[PDB]
Amino acid sequence: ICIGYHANNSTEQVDTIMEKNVTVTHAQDILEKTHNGKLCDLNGVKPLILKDCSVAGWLLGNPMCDEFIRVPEWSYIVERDNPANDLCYPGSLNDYEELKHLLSRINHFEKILIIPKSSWPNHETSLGVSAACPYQGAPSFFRNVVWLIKKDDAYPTIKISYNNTNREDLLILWGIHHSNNAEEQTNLYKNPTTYISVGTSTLNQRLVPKIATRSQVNGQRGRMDFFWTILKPDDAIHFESNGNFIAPEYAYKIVKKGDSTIMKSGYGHCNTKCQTPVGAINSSMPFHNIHPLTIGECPKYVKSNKLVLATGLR
Amino acid sequence: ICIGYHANNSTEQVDTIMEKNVTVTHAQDILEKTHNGKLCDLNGVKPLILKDCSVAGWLLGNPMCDEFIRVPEWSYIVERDNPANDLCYPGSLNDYEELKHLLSRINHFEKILIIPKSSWPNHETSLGVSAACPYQGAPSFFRNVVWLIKKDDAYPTIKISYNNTNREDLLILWGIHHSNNAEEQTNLYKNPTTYISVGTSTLNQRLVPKIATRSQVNGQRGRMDFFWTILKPDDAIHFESNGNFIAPEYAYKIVKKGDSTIMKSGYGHCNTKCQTPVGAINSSMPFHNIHPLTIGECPKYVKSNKLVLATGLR
Amino acid sequence: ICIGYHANNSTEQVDTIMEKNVTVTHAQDILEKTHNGKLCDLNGVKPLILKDCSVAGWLLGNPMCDEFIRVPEWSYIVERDNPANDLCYPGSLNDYEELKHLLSRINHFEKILIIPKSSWPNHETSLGVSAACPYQGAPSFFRNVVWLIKKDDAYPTIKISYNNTNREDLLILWGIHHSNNAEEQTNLYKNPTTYISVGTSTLNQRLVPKIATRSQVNGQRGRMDFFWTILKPDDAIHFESNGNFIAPEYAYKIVKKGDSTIMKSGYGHCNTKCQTPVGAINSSMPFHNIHPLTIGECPKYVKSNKLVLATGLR
Amino acid sequence: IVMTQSPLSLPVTPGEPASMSCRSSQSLLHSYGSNYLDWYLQKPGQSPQLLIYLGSYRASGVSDRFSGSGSGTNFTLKISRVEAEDVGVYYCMQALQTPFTFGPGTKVDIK
Amino acid sequence: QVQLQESGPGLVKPSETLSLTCTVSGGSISSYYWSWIRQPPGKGLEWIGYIYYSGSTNYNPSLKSRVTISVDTAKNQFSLNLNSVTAADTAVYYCARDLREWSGALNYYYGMDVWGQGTPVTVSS
Amino acid sequence: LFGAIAGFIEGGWQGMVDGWYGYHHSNEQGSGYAADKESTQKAIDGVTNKVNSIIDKMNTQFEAVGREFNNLERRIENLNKKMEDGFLDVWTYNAELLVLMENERTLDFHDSNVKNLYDKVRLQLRDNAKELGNGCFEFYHKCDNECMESVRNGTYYYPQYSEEA
Amino acid sequence: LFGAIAGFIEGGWQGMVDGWYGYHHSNEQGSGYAADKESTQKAIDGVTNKVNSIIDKMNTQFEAVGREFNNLERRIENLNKKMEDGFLDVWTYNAELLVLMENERTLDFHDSNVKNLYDKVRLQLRDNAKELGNGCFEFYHKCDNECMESVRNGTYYYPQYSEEA
Amino acid sequence: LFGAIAGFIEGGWQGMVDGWYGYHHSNEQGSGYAADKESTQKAIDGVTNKVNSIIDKMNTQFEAVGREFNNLERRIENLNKKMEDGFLDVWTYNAELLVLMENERTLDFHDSNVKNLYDKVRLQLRDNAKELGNGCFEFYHKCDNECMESVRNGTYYYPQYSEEA
Ligand SMILES: *[C@@H]1O[C@H](CO)[C@@H](O)[C@H](O)[C@H]1NC(C)=O
Ligand SMILES: *[C@@H]1O[C@H](CO)[C@@H](O)[C@H](O)[C@H]1NC(C)=O
Ligand SMILES: *[C@@H]1O[C@H](CO)[C@@H](O)[C@H](O)[C@H]1NC(C)=O
Ligand SMILES: *[C@@H]1O[C@H](CO)[C@@H](O)[C@H](O)[C@H]1NC(C)=O
Ligand SMILES: *[C@@H]1O[C@H](CO)[C@@H](O)[C@H](O)[C@H]1NC(C)=O
Ligand SMILES: *[C@@H]1O[C@H](CO)[C@@H](O)[C@H](O)[C@H]1NC(C)=O
Ligand SMILES: *[C@@H]1O[C@H](CO)[C@@H](O)[C@H](O)[C@H]1NC(C)=O
Ligand SMILES: *[C@@H]1O[C@H](CO)[C@@H](O)[C@H](O)[C@H]1NC(C)=O
Ligand SMILES: *[C@@H]1O[C@H](CO)[C@@H](O)[C@H](O)[C@H]1NC(C)=O
Ligand SMILES: *[C@@H]1O[C@H](CO)[C@@H](O)[C@H](O)[C@H]1NC(C)=O
Ligand SMILES: *[C@@H]1O[C@H](CO)[C@@H](O)[C@H](O)[C@H]1NC(C)=O
Ligand SMILES: *[C@@H]1O[C@H](CO)[C@@H](O)[C@H](O)[C@H]1NC(C)=O
Ligand SMILES: *[C@@H]1O[C@H](CO)[C@@H](O)[C@H](O)[C@H]1NC(C)=O
Ligand SMILES: *[C@@H]1O[C@H](CO)[C@@H](O)[C@H](O)[C@H]1NC(C)=O
Ligand SMILES: *[C@@H]1O[C@H](CO)[C@@H](O)[C@H](O)[C@H]1NC(C)=O
Repeated sequence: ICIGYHANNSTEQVDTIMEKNVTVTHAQDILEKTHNGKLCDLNGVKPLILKDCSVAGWLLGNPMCDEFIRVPEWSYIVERDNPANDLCYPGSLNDYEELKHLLSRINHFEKILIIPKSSWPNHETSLGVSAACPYQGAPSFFRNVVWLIKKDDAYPTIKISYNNTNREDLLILWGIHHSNNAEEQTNLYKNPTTYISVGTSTLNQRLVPKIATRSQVNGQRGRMDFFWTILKPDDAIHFESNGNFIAPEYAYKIVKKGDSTIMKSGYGHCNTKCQTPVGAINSSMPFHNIHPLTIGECPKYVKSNKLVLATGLR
Repeated sequence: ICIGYHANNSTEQVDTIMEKNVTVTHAQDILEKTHNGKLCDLNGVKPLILKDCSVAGWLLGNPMCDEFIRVPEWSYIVERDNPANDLCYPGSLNDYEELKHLLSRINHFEKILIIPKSSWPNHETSLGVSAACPYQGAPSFFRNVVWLIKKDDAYPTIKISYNNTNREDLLILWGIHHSNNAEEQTNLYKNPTTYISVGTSTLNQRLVPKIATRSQVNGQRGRMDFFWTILKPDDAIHFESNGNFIAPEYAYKIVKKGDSTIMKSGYGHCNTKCQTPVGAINSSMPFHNIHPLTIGECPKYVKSNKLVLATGLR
Repeated sequence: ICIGYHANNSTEQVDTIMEKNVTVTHAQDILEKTHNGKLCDLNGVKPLILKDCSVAGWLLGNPMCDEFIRVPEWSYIVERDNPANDLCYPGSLNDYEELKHLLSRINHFEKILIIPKSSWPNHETSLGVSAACPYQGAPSFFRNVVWLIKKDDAYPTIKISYNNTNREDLLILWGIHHSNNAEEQTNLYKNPTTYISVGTSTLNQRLVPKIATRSQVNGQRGRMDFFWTILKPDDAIHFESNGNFIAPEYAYKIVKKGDSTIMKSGYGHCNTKCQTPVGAINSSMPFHNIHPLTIGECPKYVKSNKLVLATGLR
Repeated sequence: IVMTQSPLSLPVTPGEPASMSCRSSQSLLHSYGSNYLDWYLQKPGQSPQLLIYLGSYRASGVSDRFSGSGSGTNFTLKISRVEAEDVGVYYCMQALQTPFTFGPGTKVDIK
Repeated sequence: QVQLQESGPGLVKPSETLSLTCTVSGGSISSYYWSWIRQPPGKGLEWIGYIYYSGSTNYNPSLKSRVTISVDTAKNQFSLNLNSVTAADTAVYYCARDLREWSGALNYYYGMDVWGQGTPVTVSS
Repeated sequence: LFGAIAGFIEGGWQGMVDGWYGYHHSNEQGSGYAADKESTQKAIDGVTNKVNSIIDKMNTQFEAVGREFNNLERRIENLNKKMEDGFLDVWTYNAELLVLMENERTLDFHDSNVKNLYDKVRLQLRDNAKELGNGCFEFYHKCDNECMESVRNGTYYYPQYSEEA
Repeated sequence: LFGAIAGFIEGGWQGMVDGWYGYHHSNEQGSGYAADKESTQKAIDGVTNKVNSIIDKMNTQFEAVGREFNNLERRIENLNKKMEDGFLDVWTYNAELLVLMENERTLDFHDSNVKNLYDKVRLQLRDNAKELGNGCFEFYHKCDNECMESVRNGTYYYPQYSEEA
Repeated sequence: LFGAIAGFIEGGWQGMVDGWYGYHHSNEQGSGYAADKESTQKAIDGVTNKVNSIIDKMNTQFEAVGREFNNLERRIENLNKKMEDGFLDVWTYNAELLVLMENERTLDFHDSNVKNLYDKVRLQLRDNAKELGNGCFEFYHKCDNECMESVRNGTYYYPQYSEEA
């Protein structure tokens, strides 16, 4: 008789601390080095493929971003690394990073018209100044928030007290428009000393415009710093402002919550149990090395390039 | 002769990488999975057990929390996760989490009368009582601060400076009463436009009342934002204010500055070397599954139900 | 034919988990355990020694120690662990520590005279000094920023705009003088209600002085809150102020970028591939036990004293 | 709610500050903190015009001269500087609950 | 520039229904409350009732039982014809928009921006 | 490490496919190969439990959630970047060391299995079978298929076949 | 790995109480399950030092401090939660894999001690004792209490006891 | 573990200076110290790859970039300090456990090399040698320097020299 062990013509190679490039009979390739190179649906739910559109451009509806006026349920927001149509009017949403962290757990919005445009009696809806946001010509503004201009040369105090009678959280976005100088104020808002006094049960703000000369950005020398809040059930948002108010028109009733993310990467159609911003991955491997960010039940990111468990005899 | 090994009738279970249930001989368990279940004395020192009371409710003396007006040496600050009596009047202690972090290393506060009520000649300190905090059903505001109001149809500008004159780091809490409207101001503080100007060696602050309409919380619509400062030795606090002043009336000398923590689980007459929010681990063993948060000569938390170390055989 | 093993008279000691203090042969030490105790040159480039000065006293040229007319390239900024001659007129550089993080990325500074001292034609530029900042036994203010003051019993509005035409950043600096009281305001600035507006793409500020009584630090009962930004190429800083304007006189353009760290502990005439605060370290050892912060192609900190790996039979 | 204006007729003069008081018989502070009291002006032979709303906030096209204040049962209107156009009946109308009522009306006239 | 124009006769006798309709010329009858307020001679304003643009009705108890309520959004108008008229109901009847949004989730009250010029009704045998 | 593969055994086989381990019998009735199902099944169960333990203990890792921080928060942005990269480097070192150590221990465990199979066959036969260097056992007694099958099974009765020569 | 515990040693003797290992001698003088203090002592010392090493290296681990964060710091709150959970997962994986590898190492280091006792007593008694498969060396030379205690003591002399017979 | 180093090898020689492993050849044609440089070179390559891999995996430590925080960010400075100290302690445990585990495995690997050298000098000779308990083989057949060179060269062939006489 003779004791021994089998062999084969395989060429898969593993590594050890003491030896390297050791040939083995059969070893499991635990590292998923392959990706389909496309973005698809996660568990039968299509993502939100914001094409050349940012979360600022989505939630504050950009006229160039009109494919998302009524969005279905999703599984992970998708955005480009440096989207172009992103706050076409210059400025920056305050706590923007907080909001995009908060949207990493909401799988669905319902756009509900909390505040129709008929609820601005003494204020004008002739707001054709945002030339930085062209869409089919003669652009006016975003659609989800209304930039109120004075009517009959007057700007009465905007005292609204919407109460979230709905039993679900609402995401209300408003803003303040920082003018170039006093000339734009008196040409837009007859009151020079303007303010906003948003008054949720938990929130308390007194904003003022920081009017000052500023540089060209997107062919506009003004700014608009936007703000957001989560109005809870039975709570009541209290807007009070006599100027420089990007009032809200739509809220986003948070009907579903779960696990989502924002991949920040540049759409396929095949089944994908897991996704990566570079491209989707479909395998049961323990590990992967495509990108840090993932979503769903996935393998575990490892920076290494060759993880191969030797399940065979050299 | 005959070589061999020790065999017993034990049923101890240990795990190896290649076989997950090995019947081992008297392997010592190094994970203590059990506890007393109650709050014990850390090194023979009484934990501060804030019963239905908070750090904000404790430091700013809450009428529902009168069992800690004079406090002995402690180790913990045990609090309820959902504290019922916590800032009864609506408000928000600014940098409250920073204050909790500072209190996570202060083992003692000697309450000291830095500012007696006789040092308020032209201002009323008796009628400043809020229905949000009832004392056995009667109105009564916090006692560690005084909610001043106008007296003799006037609110003269407080301008008071307290030199530390101690070898310890006394803590000073004050606040600003963010009122509801101009009428509440004129009823309380005769000056409509008010400012709280605080000054230390390392702290310049100017605060203004955000007189903004807001929701009703705890039966009251106003707000009171509280602010804390630690005053280093030989330093001097300087309070200037013509309104909305929740002036300080007690302070908290740091007699002892050691190691502590704040635990949010809701008293046992016992002794524990190391405590935990749910129970108290007394046995000496490297690991423990009880809770993440511990302080003292404690074991190492591990999120696993089995770490029996196979000191023995089979 | 006897089989045995190599032995010698060695006493090198290694450690093993089952047995400690076991001696072996040719025990390969991988922990340096030593440092020269001196600050050597990194990459053949002289570091910034910065004796007895602060980063806020370096960028804003502190005249008490101002050997910084021309600064060469460095690899790390040696601050003082105990700041001496740190911001002689007291105050607080806003985002002091995030500015330090930026200075942990910039390897060379050039002091471009963006604004000359003839730019300000209606304000006294160099004849307003402070006693807290002594040079030549006389009151000399910082030399990289102008302490403006009323000239000809008036204060014009600054309204100065610069353009970053140098194709590189400029690291602008400025500040606001918090006066002791209103009388200091009137005696220094003709306007009691003062503002400092700053406008750049991606930055708007409207600073108001917190005039208040304050304790005595470094002789003067006032403060100076210093501010800064990074002005991208083709961007334009837009300053404006009718008061309290600590004007810029020197900006710092970034010529080179890379790796740097602001060390804090103490110069040696020598060259080193790696450096730590207490002293220089040059060796092929993978590990080191000196300090966490290391600059250069360094070993890796372990916080231990015996890593001597065993390459010996016994 | 039963309302009353303490000046039934406020004899004013041009170019001088003036004020009037309107008192309710119920806490008019509606939920959401707003008082829900309107001040209307009615010139001789002309329809009502909303001078003020929610106590203090002015209506569109109304000068800075008018301003109101009050939170409880008491309320006050204040004309910083009076003109001939201000002559007319001032109504203080509560809007807390469905049965709306108006005050007796203060006929501001030149003295 | 929204105008509210009163219609219908300015004459009526006792024990019948007086006719009057309010046409919203220059605006619309959408998303707004609409109220009628009377001014008797030598007396303060009295609020009759209002109707929401959907048609939700609320009355004054002083005239709850004998006020017809109606809104006709086809032509952008609303009409409330007082019935069982007595001699004491002689008053100038004014239209008015109402911005109460009193029910529902929203609550904002600017309040009675636009009024009609008024119709001098005269109840007389 | 244990010294069978690339040790006293010259190398692997190309006749056996039924398992990782087994015997080659040069017998008068026939010459062939046959897998040892007992030791092979023990090895397969051990490696399966190894893979299950690897995936289970790696079931929880730092899930790199996307926490983006704006400029002027470079302190906290760098803290997040260095934290994510630090957990990534810790888990990369953990995974690399785990797979490398387990490759060494699995090749050495297969070396142990071959050495223990050699020690089993050697013990069952003791002095009866001349023990050759290259993992071979030349039997002094003439052995048929039944005794070969019992050596594979384990039920070898040494007092039978006890003739010296 | 070495395949003695549960392998050619069928089972641990229940007679022994004075040590993890030992020698059972069937003789006219007495059955006498007697332990070996030297080997067992090194084993117990090894494992004592091992436990000391785990408690020494497991000290100064991540001390989870209960720092909390306000409403508008969801980013830093999740950063703290994920950092605490990341260090918890790293240290849980470290402890789990450490005790797993150590149970393997210790259950095979006891196997090492058994095989060390086996092959030292095999190296002694070079030809005088048969190496039966079960794990018992039946001496060809007649042996009394003193020689049993000597092989326990490691002072056996093959030349004195050389009785091929 | 295998118990050759400080086991059945009583002690290491000081005369030999070349090679970790070697033979103290004692023949009529002179005696001295040699070195089986094939096995020793394999061991040196293994240790070199061990050190190289250890440094290769240990070029990814959590380098502590300098960060500072103001007085009203005590939460964040404790966050950064606990992050840095936790990463430092994780890497300290990793490095200490690596230079404990790999030191144990390197002593065990040199033990393995010594025992495999012993095993090939046991399996090449078989009955032609007399295996002593102090790591030496007293050849029954007289052997020469060329024979003692062949043995360290791995080409020794049992057919010739078979006579045990
Ligand atoms: C390996 O290759 C040889 C030579 O071509 C061939 O005969 C043999 O069948 C192959 N073996 C396997 C297992 O594929
Ligand atoms: C191992 O094989 C890889 C295959 O890509 C090759 O690049 C490398 O040079 C080989 N040697 C080592 C030591 O990795
Ligand atoms: C600054 O300079 C560049 C080149 O002259 C010009 O394009 C730019 O518009 C100028 N001004 C600003 C505010 O960017
Ligand atoms: C919101 O609506 C509910 C239901 O009518 C009411 O009870 C509540 O008081 C309202 N507002 C707030 C701020 O709770
Ligand atoms: C994805 O994986 C599933 C599960 O193994 C498989 O059935 C399916 O075919 C895969 N899809 C693609 C497009 O590869
Ligand atoms: C174990 O159990 C058996 C059966 O009860 C008994 O005979 C034996 O004495 C016990 N031995 C020990 C060591 O517990
Ligand atoms: C091991 O035994 C325990 C009971 O002690 C059981 O709950 C567990 O699932 C078992 N695991 C395996 C892998 O047999
Ligand atoms: C530890 O706590 C438990 C609580 O049930 C108690 O029974 C035990 O006596 C305590 N042990 C020590 C050593 O204090
Ligand atoms: C506080 O008291 C000390 C000691 O008398 C004195 O030097 C210091 O100036 C005082 N500070 C103030 C602000 O009055
Ligand atoms: C190991 O040796 C060092 C250096 O001489 C000594 O300080 C230490 O105490 C020794 N430790 C033990 C456990 O013998
Ligand atoms: C290396 O370090 C030593 C420390 O004394 C120093 O003298 C020397 O200049 C440094 N550089 C070298 C040796 O190139
Ligand atoms: C094979 O081993 C099994 C073990 O249970 C035994 O029952 C059986 O009799 C054996 N068969 C032969 C043919 O030896
Ligand atoms: C045991 O061995 C030791 C080794 O030093 C020896 O001195 C002693 O005489 C032996 N016998 C006894 C009974 O200890
Ligand atoms: C070591 O020390 C001994 C002491 O006797 C000496 O003879 C020998 O030459 C020294 N050197 C070596 C390499 O052993
Ligand atoms: C030594 O081994 C080599 C390699 O097999 C061989 O070529 C050489 O002839 C051998 N020499 C002797 C003397 O056996």
